[PDB]
Amino acid sequence: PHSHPALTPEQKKELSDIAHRIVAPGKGILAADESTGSIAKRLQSIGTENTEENRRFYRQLLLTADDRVNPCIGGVILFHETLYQKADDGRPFPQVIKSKGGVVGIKVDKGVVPLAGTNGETTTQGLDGLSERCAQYKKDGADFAKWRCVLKIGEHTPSALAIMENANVLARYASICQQNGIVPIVEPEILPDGDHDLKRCQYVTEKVLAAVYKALSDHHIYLEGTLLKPNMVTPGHACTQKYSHEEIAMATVTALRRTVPPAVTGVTFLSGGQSEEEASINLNAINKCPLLKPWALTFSYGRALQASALKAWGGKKENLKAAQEEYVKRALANSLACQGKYTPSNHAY
Amino acid sequence: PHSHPALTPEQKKELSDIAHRIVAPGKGILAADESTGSIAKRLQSIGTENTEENRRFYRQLLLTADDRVNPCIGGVILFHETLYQKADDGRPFPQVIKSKGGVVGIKVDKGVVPLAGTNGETTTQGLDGLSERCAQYKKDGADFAKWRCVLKIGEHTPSALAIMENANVLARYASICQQNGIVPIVEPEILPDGDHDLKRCQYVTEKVLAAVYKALSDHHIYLEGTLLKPNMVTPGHACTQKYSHEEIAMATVTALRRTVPPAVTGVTFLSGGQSEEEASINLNAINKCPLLKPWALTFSYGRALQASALKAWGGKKENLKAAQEEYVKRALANSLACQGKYTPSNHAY
Amino acid sequence: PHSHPALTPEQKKELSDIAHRIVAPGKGILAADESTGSIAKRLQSIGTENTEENRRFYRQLLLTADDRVNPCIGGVILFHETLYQKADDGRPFPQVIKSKGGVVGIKVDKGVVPLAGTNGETTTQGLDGLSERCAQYKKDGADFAKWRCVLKIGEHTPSALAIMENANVLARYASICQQNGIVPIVEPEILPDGDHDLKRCQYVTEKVLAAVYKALSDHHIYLEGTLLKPNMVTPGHACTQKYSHEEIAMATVTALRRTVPPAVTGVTFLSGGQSEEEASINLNAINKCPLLKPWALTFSYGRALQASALKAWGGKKENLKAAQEEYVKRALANSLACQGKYTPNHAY
Amino acid sequence: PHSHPALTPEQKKELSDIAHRIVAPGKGILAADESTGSIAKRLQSIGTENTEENRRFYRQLLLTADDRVNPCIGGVILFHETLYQKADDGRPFPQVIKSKGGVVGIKVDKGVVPLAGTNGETTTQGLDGLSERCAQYKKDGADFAKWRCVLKIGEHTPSALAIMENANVLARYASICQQNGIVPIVEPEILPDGDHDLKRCQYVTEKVLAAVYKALSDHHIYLEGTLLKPNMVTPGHACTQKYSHEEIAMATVTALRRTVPPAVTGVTFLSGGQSEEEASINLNAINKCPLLKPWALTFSYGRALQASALKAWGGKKENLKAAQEEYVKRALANSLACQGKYTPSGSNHAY
Ligand SMILES: O=P(O)(O)Oc1ccc2cc(C(P(=O)(O)O)P(=O)(O)O)ccc2c1
Ligand SMILES: O=P(O)(O)Oc1ccc2cc(C(P(=O)(O)O)P(=O)(O)O)ccc2c1
Ligand SMILES: O=P(O)(O)Oc1ccc2cc(C(P(=O)(O)O)P(=O)(O)O)ccc2c1
Ligand SMILES: O=P(O)(O)Oc1ccc2cc(C(P(=O)(O)O)P(=O)(O)O)ccc2c1
Repeated sequence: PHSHPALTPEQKKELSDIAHRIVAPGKGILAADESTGSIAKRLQSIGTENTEENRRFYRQLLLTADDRVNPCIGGVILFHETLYQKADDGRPFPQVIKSKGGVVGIKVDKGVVPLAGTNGETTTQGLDGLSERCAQYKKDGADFAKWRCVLKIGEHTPSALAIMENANVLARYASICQQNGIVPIVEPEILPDGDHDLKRCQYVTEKVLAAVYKALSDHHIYLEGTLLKPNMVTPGHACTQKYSHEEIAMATVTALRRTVPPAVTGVTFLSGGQSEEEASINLNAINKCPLLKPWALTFSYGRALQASALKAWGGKKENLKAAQEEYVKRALANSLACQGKYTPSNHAY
Repeated sequence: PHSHPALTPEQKKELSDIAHRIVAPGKGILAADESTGSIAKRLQSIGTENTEENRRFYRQLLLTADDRVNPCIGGVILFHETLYQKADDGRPFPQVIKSKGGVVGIKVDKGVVPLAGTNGETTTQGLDGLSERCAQYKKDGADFAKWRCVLKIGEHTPSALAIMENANVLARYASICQQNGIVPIVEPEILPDGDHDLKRCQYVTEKVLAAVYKALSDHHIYLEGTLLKPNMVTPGHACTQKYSHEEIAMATVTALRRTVPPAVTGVTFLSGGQSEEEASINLNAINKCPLLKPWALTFSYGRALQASALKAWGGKKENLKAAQEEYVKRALANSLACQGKYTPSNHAY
Repeated sequence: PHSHPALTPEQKKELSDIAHRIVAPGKGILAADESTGSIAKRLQSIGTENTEENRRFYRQLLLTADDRVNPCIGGVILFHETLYQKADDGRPFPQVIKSKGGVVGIKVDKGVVPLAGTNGETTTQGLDGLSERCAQYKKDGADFAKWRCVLKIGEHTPSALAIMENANVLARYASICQQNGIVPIVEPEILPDGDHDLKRCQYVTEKVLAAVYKALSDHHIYLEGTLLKPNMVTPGHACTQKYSHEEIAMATVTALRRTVPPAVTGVTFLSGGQSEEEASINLNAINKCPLLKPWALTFSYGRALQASALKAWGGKKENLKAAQEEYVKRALANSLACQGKYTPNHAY
Repeated sequence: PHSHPALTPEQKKELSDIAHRIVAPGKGILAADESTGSIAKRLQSIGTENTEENRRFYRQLLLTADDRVNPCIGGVILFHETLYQKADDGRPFPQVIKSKGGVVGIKVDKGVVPLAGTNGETTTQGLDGLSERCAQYKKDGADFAKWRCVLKIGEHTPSALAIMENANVLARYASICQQNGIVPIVEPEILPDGDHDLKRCQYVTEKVLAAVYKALSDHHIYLEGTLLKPNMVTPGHACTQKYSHEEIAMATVTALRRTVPPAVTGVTFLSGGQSEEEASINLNAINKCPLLKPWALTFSYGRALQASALKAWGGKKENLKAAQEEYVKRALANSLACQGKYTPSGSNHAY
């Protein structure tokens, strides 16, 4: 094969430097990039009207929490609307984030679409005009991006088509980001839905991540200028067999060691529906796993950072500080967890 | 693998019936889907201002040419703008086309974009929201679509990445079309640029089309409900070796026989920069090639149907009939050519 | 990609000419390449000892049937042992075959082996030293070869690995054959075992054959110098739903039309465990199917040509003529069937 | 996809334990598996007749070198013939190797064959009957195997076909070995021939290794029970641009970090035509490279361990001790090199 380099040394340095800042020791990501339809559910859960101002205020509440979160938060993923909103003091939210030591991220996918001829499987759209969007987002303060693909474990899923196509579109997204100075977070989420056990999740995760990294290679992606946002390896939500956090950690770290090249700068786990505590305990067990882990293992959490804060807020401005305190408590917990410092046989894998 | 049928028998019948109508014996396609920027080059060549009204009048001139074209024209590919324009008598252009026995087609890609890490290679964008666009276009009178991928022959091209990715995006586009009752024309154009010879073009065409049909299989595409729009197999533009039309025909038909399943309903060749006469003579020779050809071999021509008509028009309303006459003459010529009736060893392939 | 031609025009002409001779109109293939272990079961079924001489005599019985078979038999696939055996008159069996207008073929695979990490799936071995073996078989009178891959329909099979790997090894085998003047018959057999229905067999057959032809493209195989030996598309053995021969034919031809490039010179169906009559009726229906079929559709039959002959023989020399007559009858039947002359769609 | 496990936990433990023993800190591999035709060239260069006894004597000279080599040699790759030969005292050579702390390996490929339709590219044969051969070799004392694929950098090579096919056959070989308790060393050698530069070798090495590990995944290979034997990343032999050992090290380690999952137990470099000292200096620089390296980085050397010993021997029995001393000296040097402790005394964004 013949090299026509995708990136200059200067471009590589920029991307690697950004990626490393996001996942520096003790740091993880606040995933605050819920679309309006997704944040509508959460505001509904606290009897709060889904208005642009309430969304602004709620995002403000998280982003302006006090300086205790600064060493915990290496990056914040925003939804488009929020990237262009301002705090009460008039500061653009990206400036707020940066002033606290955080890197600003932007979700750029345009959601899932059905794959015809599959058993309810999807790919993800959003490539059209993405290069121009990335150039604009970079000018407007974002240095990394997020794109979510979704796979499901079932009798006939994930299919060969779903694995190949989601890996391929992730690679296209990553390529476009890197041409524009944006670090792509590659998110091939395997949902926990179903009654499958831990070893089945581990098996599917291994196959998916092998496909992801082959596609990234085929598309000439610079891995040092990327992050990976995978599911932890867990039993299915409905699995009747029970597992310890140490078993979840061993399956997760084993799957990653078998598939993720050491050049990848970091792994920022999604927590899906895990409780706030569950997500911290699992991340902590992952970091205590006694296998060699050549990448940062940290968090990219939404509900696992926000659930208690949202409830404490309750849509009432006078609950601001109480709500922020709940978020700080989870930021501190997960900052400890991504160092193996949180307290509330590998051949079998 | 497990079947979760992409299409019902009723959906398949609709797509197969449309595809067969377009390429019925003696019929081919007027490719009139030049974007505003693309048609600008045309109108500039005749000192005509690139306004919507001038574009409307020119498209009208072609679409309302007299009834002699009806048995020649099985389909017309339109650009979005034109699908929603009307002739002077108030008739929507899709109604004009249908009243003359033509199927209405719509170009749906959003142009090429660069593949990072390649020697100037591209893929094509346009999948975002494509399902909704197809449903709307179907409602508004279109029954087939076009999507153009572009590959180039050079020292290191087409690369494995470019072949793989362009084949994959063609398959996604085809899948989405078929879910919405739209027959996709799959266009993997290999440009004739360069100094390569006929056998190099044949080799690359064979490899590209094998990749295209494997991707269509992987994505569960119903081939009977598709058409193929390939390059003919020709020497490169800068090649100094001379070849006969019979050699071009043999290389073209051999390449297609080696790659295109008989289930594909028809092949509608692009002619690129070929002269009007060259494109007709080549197509005629292709149809006279003594090898077995289990698909229709016809035309999807732009300049090869329009060049003399555009010149005779000159932007002047009073040249209407003179311009229409030149177009009619080429429609008649190519209708004969796609039957092997136009007049102005295989182991070596 | 860059062309470094696998084959010269002269090499291509040789392979295309051989391939076309084998499947010329009215002609099919006698598949007589059973391993000794497979033919043992057969000789036992007629109380005949599985000796070298009894195998020789049985193969002689088929190969020296009278000249009525000549327009029926375009090729005969032999097992190694038989390629080097002689008829009673001293003629090598390849000379016997050629003297009757047949092309001689040689089975070259060395059987299936298990794919670790699968649910009982296999690939096929036999590439080692294959080039030198082909060169020798060519000198010894063979002009085509056969290699059998085996796939199974089940809840999780055929797996992506099994499809990928069997397609790849077929392509390697085909490539080596073509370098040595041998036409490869590519046999990706999907077993009929199981209770799946006709559309499931059609779906799997379509996916397998697409993978096969992509692998053949990747390995620079000259399709005009090949033949395909697939399963017909049928319900599984244990399927309770019943289908007509016209439905089997439509599914089979549709699957082939969706995957087999017109450049492939011919399709020579295996019949497996189908009765002699069933195999003829199905092949006839395939050829009467009213879709366009740009390749020869004929037979590569073993038991469907041999079953009644084996019975009439019974291991007894005095039944030679009676046994040969049964074989001739099936050769004639299948010669008619591969022309659509034998008498005893959007839903696809 | 559905798991029908290729290996039990016990089988995995056996393979992982073997793999780790071979590449334990300070240890590398003596690659002594030259076929009869290949060793003929070596013996002629010292005017010695290529007889079975001379081959036995030469292999004995290496395998019975004194105990200084024991902490240096974690594994020895043998050719079939040698696996069944005995030392002068009657001990089978596998017992000799084991008694000195080494794991016994067996080369199981049957050589390269040409890929039709390529510019002189090859794949490698040897799968036929390989399972039975592996079971027999395991019984007869071998615990790991070697299989060599060869790729070339040129105008149109390595081609997509060559990359795909060599990766696939390596995966088949690895699968069969692991079913029989044999650790497969996966060797996708990219030859150094040609005038390409360092960044071109790095690029091709990255693409080849990504294909290798995708194939191993597709074939359900247990990476912890494997080793990798790649080329170092170097300029081509005819390249006119000069590079430092630190640049070679950086390019090599970067390429591996970008493709080799951390689960792989170790990387045992081939040295090709590098001189004895060059192969040690480069391996040492690789181990001093200031990037994170989550696998052992050690040697699987033939000529780089044998060249001076072969010369000092000269086919003369009376030169035995002198010849063994030269081998010991290279074993000691490379044991230091694979720890980054070798001395002659005894920007990464640019990649
Ligand atoms: O609304 P969409 O446009 O589809 O975008 C999404 C989709 C899923 C998300 C999940 C999270 C968290 P969760 O709160 O734990 O679910 P996770 O850590 O990434 O899983 C956060 C933000 C998300 C945004
Ligand atoms: O402007 P774009 O949006 O990119 O869309 C295009 C691009 C190329 C085209 C080529 C043709 C003819 P040609 O006039 O002979 O070149 P062909 O037969 O398809 O080659 C016709 C219409 C085209 C429209
Ligand atoms: O013993 P092996 O070495 O594995 O080789 C084989 C395997 C299957 C065979 C099947 C047939 C006939 P069948 O008698 O109808 O089954 P088919 O027409 O090819 O199916 C003929 C010869 C065969 C030889
Ligand atoms: O003769 P074959 O059957 O083909 O088997 C081979 C081929 C190449 C070899 C190279 C080496 C050394 P080298 O002596 O340095 O070349 P490397 O370190 O593995 O390169 C050692 C043993 C070899 C054996």
